[PDB]
Amino acid sequence: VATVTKKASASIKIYPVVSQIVPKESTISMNFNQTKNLEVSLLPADANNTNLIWEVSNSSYGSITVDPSDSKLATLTSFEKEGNLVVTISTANESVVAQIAVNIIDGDSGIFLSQDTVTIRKGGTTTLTAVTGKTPVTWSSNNASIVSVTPNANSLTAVITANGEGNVTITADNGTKTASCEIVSIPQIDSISLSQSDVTV
Amino acid sequence: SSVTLDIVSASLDVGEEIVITATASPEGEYSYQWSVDKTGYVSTTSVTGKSIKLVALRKGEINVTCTVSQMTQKDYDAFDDYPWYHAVISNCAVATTHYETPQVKEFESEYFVDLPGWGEQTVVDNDGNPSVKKFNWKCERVRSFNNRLFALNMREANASGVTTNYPLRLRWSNFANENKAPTLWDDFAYDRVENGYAGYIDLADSNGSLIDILPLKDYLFVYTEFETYIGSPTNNTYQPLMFKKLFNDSGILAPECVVEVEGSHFVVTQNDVILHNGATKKSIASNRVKNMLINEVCLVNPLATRVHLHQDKKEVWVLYVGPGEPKESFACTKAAVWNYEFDTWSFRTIPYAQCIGLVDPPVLERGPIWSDFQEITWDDPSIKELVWRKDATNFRQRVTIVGSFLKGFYQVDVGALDYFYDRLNDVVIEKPLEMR
Amino acid sequence: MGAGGFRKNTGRNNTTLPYNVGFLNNVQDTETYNVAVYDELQKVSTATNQMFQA
Amino acid sequence: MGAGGFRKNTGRNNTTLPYNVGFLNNVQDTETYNVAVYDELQKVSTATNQMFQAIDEIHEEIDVRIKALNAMNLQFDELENRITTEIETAIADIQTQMGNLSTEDIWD
Amino acid sequence: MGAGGFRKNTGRNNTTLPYNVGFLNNVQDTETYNVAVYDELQKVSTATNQMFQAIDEIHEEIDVRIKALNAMNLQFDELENRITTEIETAIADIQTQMGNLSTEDIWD
Repeated sequence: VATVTKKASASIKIYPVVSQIVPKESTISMNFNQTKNLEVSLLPADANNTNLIWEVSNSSYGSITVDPSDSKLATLTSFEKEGNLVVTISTANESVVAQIAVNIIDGDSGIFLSQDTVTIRKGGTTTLTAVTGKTPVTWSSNNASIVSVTPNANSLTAVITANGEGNVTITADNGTKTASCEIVSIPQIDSISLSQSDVTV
Repeated sequence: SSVTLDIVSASLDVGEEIVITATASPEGEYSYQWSVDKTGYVSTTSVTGKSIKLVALRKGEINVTCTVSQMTQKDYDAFDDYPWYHAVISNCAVATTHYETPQVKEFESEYFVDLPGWGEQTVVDNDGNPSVKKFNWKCERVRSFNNRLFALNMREANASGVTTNYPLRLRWSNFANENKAPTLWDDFAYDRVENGYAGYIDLADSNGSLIDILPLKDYLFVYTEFETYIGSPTNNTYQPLMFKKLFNDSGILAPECVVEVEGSHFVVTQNDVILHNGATKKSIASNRVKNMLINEVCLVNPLATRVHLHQDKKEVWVLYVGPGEPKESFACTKAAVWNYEFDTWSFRTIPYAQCIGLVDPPVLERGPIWSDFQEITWDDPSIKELVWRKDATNFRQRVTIVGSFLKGFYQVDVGALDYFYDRLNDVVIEKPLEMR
Repeated sequence: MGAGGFRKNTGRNNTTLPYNVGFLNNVQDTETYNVAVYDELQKVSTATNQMFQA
Repeated sequence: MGAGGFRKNTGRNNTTLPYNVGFLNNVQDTETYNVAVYDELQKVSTATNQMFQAIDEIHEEIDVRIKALNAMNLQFDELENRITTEIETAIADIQTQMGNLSTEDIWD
Repeated sequence: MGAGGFRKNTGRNNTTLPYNVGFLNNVQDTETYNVAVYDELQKVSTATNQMFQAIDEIHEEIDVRIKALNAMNLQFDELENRITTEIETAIADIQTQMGNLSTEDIWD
């Protein structure tokens, strides 16, 4: 039995930790030319509490590839090499990591393409994806009776069919600038094994 | 005296940790309980330690508090004419006796405490302002059913201390949760604006006193020395248990004269012994032992009568005070035994039982190891009664034990001896067990 | 023009009486077993018809 | 957002047939008795399943009537707000404006 | 007077388990048959008591929706009053006053 009791008490304030629920962007995707220096914008959900860090895949695509943030927003810069890269917005230590995709499009009206070279087994199929300054992107294949190429509705994406076996090459973009992609068609069987060599009957 | 906290205020982000600690005024040794004024929001560790860890889980504001207590020993008054009744729930063990609050030992605790939320009632004002009040409630008996706890024969006090015995009252609790006993008993929950909010019926039968309760197959049977009720649980609706009558003449003799043998109830039902399936009953003694029990039981002290389920040998036995004994003794000298595998009666001596039960035995008997007697000698340090292999009644090798009037414990089905008593000398006697 | 009135009277007067099975397992005679099942099915019929009315 | 017509198809087409026990007592053969109780329990199963179906159809119709009751009351209050702003503005602004703006450019 | 949200708390957690008769016809032993019919009637008893609990839960929810209904209609009529009074008053009063005042002040 408690003969004497005495109490003590303390308030706690529990702040919501938003940005543990995802941040979201005005600037979801941004295509830009070789050395443009574009601003980039994002917010946490609910506008509540925490800060963020801005980070980038291959920090060799600009002179100092991403500038450090002001507050929630940041700003981007670029240098002379080409392709896609991604800027991730990671909350201060915890595990929320939004992503912005940006294309450094090699020039002002140039092109790049997803794969360099493809290996396909005969009768198989795969896709190639361009990025361009203008929407019409024609596709053409040498040896169409060995590898067919068929554009999708957006024109920037196409489907490749390995109708025959051998080394082949694809070009894309009639749009003032024509790219490249190598393609090897490979046999459906490369070797075989047997159970015996020195039999006797 | 005065108590302190390490802290008085804090800011957490959700998922962050913190630790606060309390210290008493004087450098003494005390007992602690940590509390929080809203449910949810935080995770905690061992709310009986002087230093508590917290984990923010939800947006908000809250008070965390500590109670510090100068606990002391105070003896019970659970007399031999008013024993303990000992129910079970979620691995918490209940105490329960007359004059005392029922009390429970939690699974996550090493001491007993009064049943949490027992004695609570809730008021609401006109225009809806609620408040909770604890009144003194005292019981007779407490049991388990449908994940709830149940209580009988209430002395149920109210504001201005005129406590009223409600001999036909029966109360029930919430449902359980993780490693915990039930948390509330107020019929007036949901006015404060989990499942199974409480209730009470206040029955309609004969003289009350409302001797016992026992389940059967989801069906409660409640007994009143004459007449009995079934309780059926509904799912959850206007009426969480519906109680229907069953018998107009059957009704249990004394507080633990009912047990569940085989899909049925064995009862000493005032006149005789019965076995009822629910819906219908039979007399197990009609014209074979009836006029022999009523007699031997009538002679000294019938309300000392008990039953126990010796499953291990398919016997149910009714224990009673012998024909020649002090009129205020409750030590059961004798037992009448029914083998329910063949419907056959016998009688036996038992060693002055206050109480009986199944249990695990000591280690020296619990299938030991030559590698345990490193302190023992073949020369019997007064320990002698060890047969290399003692015949078994059970595969878990368990044991039926009697708590005895003779200052101790006894095993009640073991190799042949008997322990008679001698008032002329105030000494115990051991003699060879005699069958006749 | 008015949400006119509780019909204060749609089923709360039918005490639907909770069906509970009487003990059948002790009825060793087929003819008495047959009656006890029929009486149980009669309580079912009663509660079924009260529920349909409600 | 009108109340929904009756789903004239929640249970009022389910002929909840009043369960009535067939004559069990004349079935002297245990096998035929066992069939007759199975057939009565089958009519019970039928009526119990028809009542559960009618209770689910009633719970669905109540779930429909409570969807019908809540957001239309919200429309009432929001149209009520449109009312408030619009016409309170009218009364006050109106009278004040005309009289005052007339004293207008014409008094001096 | 908000249409108090669904008491989500009346019957939708009672799984009204469809009573299905177990195979009694293969039970050649009267004792096993008698157990199987008792077990069948036990499922009926269970189902009957579930359907009742749902019917009472339905009556309470109906009683809540009739209390909610007085409100929405009576409030419809209150806002009807608002409409008529405010609108008519403002429009008529002002047109008259404004026109008269300005017109007279100017032509004499």
